[PDB]
Amino acid sequence: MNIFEMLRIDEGLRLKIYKDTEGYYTIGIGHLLTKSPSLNAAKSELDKAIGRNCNGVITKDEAEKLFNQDVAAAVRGILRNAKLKPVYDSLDAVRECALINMVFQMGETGVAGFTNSLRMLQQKRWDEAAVNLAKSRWYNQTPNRAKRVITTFRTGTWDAYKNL
Ligand SMILES: [Cl-]
Ligand SMILES: [Cl-]
Ligand SMILES: [Cl-]
Ligand SMILES: [Cl-]
Ligand SMILES: [Rb+]
Ligand SMILES: [Rb+]
Ligand SMILES: [Rb+]
Ligand SMILES: [Rb+]
Ligand SMILES: [Rb+]
Repeated sequence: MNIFEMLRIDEGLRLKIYKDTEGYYTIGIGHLLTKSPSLNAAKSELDKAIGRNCNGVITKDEAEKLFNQDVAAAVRGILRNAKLKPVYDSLDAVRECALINMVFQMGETGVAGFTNSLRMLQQKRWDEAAVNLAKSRWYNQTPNRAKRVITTFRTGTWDAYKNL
């Protein structure tokens, strides 16, 4: 297990534009295209992302290319974010994956807003952090995925992903 396998479990793989769990047009492995309700807007974003006129459909290789970009950019962005960088650097490599997963799903600003949970994580108060993380719109709207991520933070193991 690694961050790519983890996010592939949590996000799936779809080669045609679809709506994510917030109703937003997405493709590939959790690649958000736009929050606009316009499918045409989403299609334009897609073509720009891939560099060819797609009308909504990509290949697996293209999906993986966007996914690698998105993971790389999530890590890079964490390391440029004054709230998230110290927490990331304080965490072991398994727990870092949980933080990357959250940023992938909700964006850096969103994660950086979890001030109390971030503190508990940097203090290595794992059970306290896990309790606090669940008191969130995040957890309520995607509870099973949040449970997996939270277990990863609580334990520093892949137990919530091993056989998925
Ligand atoms: Cl992009
Ligand atoms: Cl604790
Ligand atoms: Cl709490
Ligand atoms: Cl879920
Ligand atoms: Rb998804
Ligand atoms: Rb629509
Ligand atoms: Rb580290
Ligand atoms: Rb994403
Ligand atoms: Rb905050």
